[PDB]
Amino acid sequence: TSDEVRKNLMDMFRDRQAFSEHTWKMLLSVCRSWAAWCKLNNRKWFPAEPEDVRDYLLYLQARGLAVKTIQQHLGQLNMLHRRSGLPRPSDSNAVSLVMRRIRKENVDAGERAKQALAFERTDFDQVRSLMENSDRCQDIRNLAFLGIAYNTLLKIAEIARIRVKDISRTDGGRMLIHIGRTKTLVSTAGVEKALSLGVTKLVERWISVSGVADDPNNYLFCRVRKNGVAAPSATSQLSTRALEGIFEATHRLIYGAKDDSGQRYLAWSGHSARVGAARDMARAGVSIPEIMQAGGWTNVNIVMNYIRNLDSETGAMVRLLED
Amino acid sequence: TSDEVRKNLMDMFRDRQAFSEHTWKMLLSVCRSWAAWCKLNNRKWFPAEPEDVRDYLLYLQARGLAVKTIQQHLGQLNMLHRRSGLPRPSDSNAVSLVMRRIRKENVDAGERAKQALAFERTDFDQVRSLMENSDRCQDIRNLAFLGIAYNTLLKIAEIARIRVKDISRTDGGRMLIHIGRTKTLVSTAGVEKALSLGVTKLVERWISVSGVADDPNNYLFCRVRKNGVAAPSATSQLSTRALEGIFEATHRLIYGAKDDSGQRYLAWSGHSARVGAARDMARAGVSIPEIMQAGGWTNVNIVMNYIRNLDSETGAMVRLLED
Amino acid sequence: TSDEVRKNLMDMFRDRQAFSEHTWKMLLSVCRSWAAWCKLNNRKWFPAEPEDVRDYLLYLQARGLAVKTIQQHLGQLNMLHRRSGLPRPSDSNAVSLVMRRIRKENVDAGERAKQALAFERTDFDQVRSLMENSDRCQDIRNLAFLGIAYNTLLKIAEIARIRVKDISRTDGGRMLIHIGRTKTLVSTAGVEKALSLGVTKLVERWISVSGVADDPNNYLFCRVRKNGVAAPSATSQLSTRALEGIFEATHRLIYGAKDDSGQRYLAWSGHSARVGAARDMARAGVSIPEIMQAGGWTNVNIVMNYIRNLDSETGAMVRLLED
Amino acid sequence: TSDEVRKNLMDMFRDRQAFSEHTWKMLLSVCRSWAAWCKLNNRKWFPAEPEDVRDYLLYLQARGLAVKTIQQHLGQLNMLHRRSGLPRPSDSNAVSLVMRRIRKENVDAGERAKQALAFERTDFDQVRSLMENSDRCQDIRNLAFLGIAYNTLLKIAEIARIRVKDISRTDGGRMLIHIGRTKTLVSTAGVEKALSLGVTKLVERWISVSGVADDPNNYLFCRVRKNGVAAPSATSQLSTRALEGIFEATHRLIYGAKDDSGQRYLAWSGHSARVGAARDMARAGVSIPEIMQAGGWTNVNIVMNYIRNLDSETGAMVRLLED
DNA sequence: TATAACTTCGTATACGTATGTATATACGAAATTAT
DNA sequence: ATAAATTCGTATAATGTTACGTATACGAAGTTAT
DNA sequence: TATAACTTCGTATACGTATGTATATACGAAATTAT
DNA sequence: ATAAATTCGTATAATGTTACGTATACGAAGTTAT
Repeated sequence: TSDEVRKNLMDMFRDRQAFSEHTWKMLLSVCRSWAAWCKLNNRKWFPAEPEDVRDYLLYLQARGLAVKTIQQHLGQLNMLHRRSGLPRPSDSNAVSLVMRRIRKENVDAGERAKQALAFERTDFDQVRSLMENSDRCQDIRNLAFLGIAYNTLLKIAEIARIRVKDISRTDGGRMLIHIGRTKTLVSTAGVEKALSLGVTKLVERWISVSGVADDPNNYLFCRVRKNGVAAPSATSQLSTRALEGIFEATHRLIYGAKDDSGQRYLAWSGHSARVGAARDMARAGVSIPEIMQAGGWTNVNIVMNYIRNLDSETGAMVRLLED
Repeated sequence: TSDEVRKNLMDMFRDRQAFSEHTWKMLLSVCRSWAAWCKLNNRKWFPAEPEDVRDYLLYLQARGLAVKTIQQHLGQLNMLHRRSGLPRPSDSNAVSLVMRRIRKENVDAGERAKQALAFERTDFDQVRSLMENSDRCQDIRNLAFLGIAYNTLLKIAEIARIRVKDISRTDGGRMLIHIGRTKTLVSTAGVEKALSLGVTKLVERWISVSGVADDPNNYLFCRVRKNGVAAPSATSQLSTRALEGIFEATHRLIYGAKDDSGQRYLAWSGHSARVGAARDMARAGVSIPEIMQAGGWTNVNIVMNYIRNLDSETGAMVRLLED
Repeated sequence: TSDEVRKNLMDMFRDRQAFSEHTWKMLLSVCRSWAAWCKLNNRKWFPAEPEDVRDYLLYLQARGLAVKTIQQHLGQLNMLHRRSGLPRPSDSNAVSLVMRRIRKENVDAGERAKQALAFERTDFDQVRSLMENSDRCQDIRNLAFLGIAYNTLLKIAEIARIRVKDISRTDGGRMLIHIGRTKTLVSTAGVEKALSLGVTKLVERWISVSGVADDPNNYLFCRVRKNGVAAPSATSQLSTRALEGIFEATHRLIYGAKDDSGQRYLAWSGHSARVGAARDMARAGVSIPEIMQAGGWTNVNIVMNYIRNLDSETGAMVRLLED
Repeated sequence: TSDEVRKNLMDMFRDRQAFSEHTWKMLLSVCRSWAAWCKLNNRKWFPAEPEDVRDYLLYLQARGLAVKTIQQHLGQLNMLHRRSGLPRPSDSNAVSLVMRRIRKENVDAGERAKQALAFERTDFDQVRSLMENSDRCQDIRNLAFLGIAYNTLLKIAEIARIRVKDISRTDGGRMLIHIGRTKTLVSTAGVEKALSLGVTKLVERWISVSGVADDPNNYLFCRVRKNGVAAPSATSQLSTRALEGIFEATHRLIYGAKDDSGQRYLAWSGHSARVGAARDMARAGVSIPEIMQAGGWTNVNIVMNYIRNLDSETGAMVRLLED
């Protein structure tokens, strides 16, 4: 089958476009860490031996990696073999048993997921006070971005692809914006998040000083060098990383600067506006389903993960007990 | 396996009544196109070669075929091979991966599934207000049909199968159409579709002027020739092509001829009342479960898909941000 | 494996108590009809050949047997072989294809399930007028039975096992009765259907004239010969058939006597009081779940099969259309 | 397969952390009883013989063991053989049929599963009204525990795992216990159990007098010696046997010693608050979905089972029959 | 000083879930380009 | 002979669950800071 | 008498379900027992 | 040199679907009682 595996790998690469470029990066990252460990421990890297993958998994656990990550590592290895025509490591009792041991142990050892910091109206209003009067182009853009986000529950990559033309005007002195949001045959070509009155005036103060209006193709948000001059572009969009940074920086301008321990989730992030908006919607009392829509959600659970600790979403028992 | 395949193909044909006429229609159709491509490239048409099927699916993609239809061509190919004892083409990395790729590329290219132009309440009320005055048998039938289609959400093939004996009455006086043919197979007696008093009146008027009640085995709907003379029958039933034609004509009767764009769903089709009734219920509250019941749905995707466009925006976060 | 099948059959008979006696009767009935057909057509009866079972199935269809029955026949045959260590007929493509053909055909040929006649308050009140003054012991018992049934949605076999002691008195001048209803670890030891004021007086007029009170063990309902003398017994209960007959007879005393065509479901039956009571509950507007309980129901569907044509359970579309 | 089994058994023991301590506890327990019976009858204990296992299960039945426990003995036997590569006893008609039989015979004999004596609101309010006045640390802990048990419906093992760091507050001031260990495995962060203001006050008072907050890694609940001195710890946690003891003592403190009937659930056990809270919600409306959420249920059987006894009768058909 | 309050234990029995992968966000960090 | 059922055969409607663990129930013996 | 109103057809594409068995009721009919 | 990003690697949270049919969409040719 040495020729069959050869063909299979030729098949995978031939139709690599069958998977996202980022998806491949993930697989490459695993194969990199796995192969390396093998070289350091003297173990055939491909195909992988059950006992080998068992030792490797037990290794990742020590590295302190969460279960979700260890599973992903195994997963990539599994598919790599399945699509290679070879036996998958997860098909061996050794690996199956070790994965169960790790998941159980780690869970009992107190393994908490990763919560995200919330960016609510109280934070958006405090900021809306600090960087609302600044004449700095950077500040004018950051606020606009912080507006669209919170007000549209939009994802980062989504706000990054937004173009000037993608934004229309209607329903009064307010604004309109329609993006993609979804994509696999079944989806909603597009929706139409509409900025409020007190957000459109922030997005206009940005387009006027940025000049993104000099070409409907130009993305709404662009670059802004140290000189304070924007760089409107209809060919390149702001990296999601950059947008994420706008969150961390804003949070820095207010609550100091992160913390020593790399404990992971100290400042605001790409979805700090989504979690926040949802909670704010739940606070004012809004049907969960209604909150589902606002943020293109379809997994009540996830939405219930941001507003659970929300003191209204307390539960029946509490209402029963409290008369 | 070389003659066992012949027998398998023979057993499938013997009990061919096990599959719908449409399945066979598509089967032989796909085989025609696939065999045609094979001929133009001097290749074996059966059994198919995974590499060859890959070239074929990519050929369909090139022809501009939709993703859902490319999958159909693959689906029939898989069936003919599975129901024949041979390995399915999809059992190959080449085919399996190229199908995922084509799906991506196309989707990312903007492609998306289409749905029948909606036929909501306003439409029904408008068409009714225009044809309820006609005494023509054709007009009396088309109006009762559309009323049944909207009210019952039934598909055109089910509506065309309704026999006089199936119709019944209630304690309130409203008709009750019994649908004898459910696809969630077991023994669900069938749904007893109830009509509104106003809609029952429409059907009642048609039955009269049509005299289909001459035989309780007659099909509720029949053809009406030029001289406005009904042609009831208990054997043959109005072709679904005729029912789709009513939807198309009732649309042209109000909006005129459709552009020569060639596009699909430029007018009402056999599913218009379905997608239209679902939205009307959703937009007017109506719990999702009841909606499922109404349209006879056992899932959730489709019902949602037909809506997602109405009460998207308006108020929500905006109203919250303002005051 | 001739010895393995021998052992297996010895296993099945050894632990025959693993199945209900009636369940076995069913299996015997199938094996009887199957073997007979084989003898008449010259075909090995056990083990069964795919083509053989195919011909047999195709035969039952001609006999005019519904799909549910034909499936049962196959089912018994399947298990017989599975538990015999032999291959099941349903495991062959021939039989699998034929079953699909039959189910599809019959369904398209207009195969309606079997509906039961309803015994509602209007029927119970009309009867309560006819046989309420009669001094005949038979009449006094029949009415009492017709009372418990309608008022308790109880099953027949359940009303048959009822004993005098199983009936207590409380909640005023009313009566109380607790039976089994369920039984497989998870269940409700028992419930407690309570007769109304205008039903308890009917059950007492029976116990006083029957004398079932001369032993708490004695079943509530007993025999009543032509002489008009009851036969209280704590060892033997009234056959379900007898109770069913009380339904048919009552229906006879009023709407003539059945009909020529053995069309199956002309008079009332063992559950004519359940279907009726439910509908009556739905009429007065009662939460489906509430109706579920009353009749130990847990399958909303079934309950929705009795009250569907109930003109209140019309649907959303109707409410929408009717303003 | 003769040494492969040894390795399999070796791999299971190596990664024994893959299974719960209770699974292993039951495993070795069942093996003790099974091996004991084998010894008394001069038979091989492993691998087990289907005929021998049959004699064993029937032996348990004879001993009067419950159906659920007989199934446990079969369950462990099956695991030890499957996880060892050998065929499971249940893969035999003898065992499979005898288990169905025993289930029937026992059930039909009247046997039924039992459930913990309920601990509803009235009970909690009563116990509270009696211990809320005590200053003893033991009394202050037991009252906070019962309050947490009722309010949160949490099991005793989860309640015993709660660490101080897990407790948090809300916008209203009510505590929020984070449960870090869910069995519907993926990454459900966990449930954030919210307490009522009144119940939070109870916990707050205990934390104080216990000084467990001395270490946020300390277990919310610890032991309290004779001198009323708390003994916090971040390593060892209050034994579940101790928590069950609180339920038993709080019951004896109100109803005195339980009869020497030997029966189970003669007093409140670790599941009392669970079954008790479920009914309290059901009896007070509360949609089933919310109930599931409260008790952390993902199904429907158990929740229902805990109720079915309340609003059974009363009114319903009776009220309808009367007037 | 015997003792309250558990902890550990073993057999009996009730309670419960049932997916793995492709894709996007996190985010500290190295690379890049224009002030 | 026949009312009133009971027992039978079998079509057909309504009900109900398997597999593999994991956690609680509880009397009894062993532990420990008082 | 050409023609409204379909029917039949074939390729293109959207819509949809996913269980089988053990047990109880049906019910016409033969068997049974006491008036 | 450095603000402002972009590109990279990879831990980790959130999203989403396969298999096998079955039915509709619609322009075009053939059918038939007027």
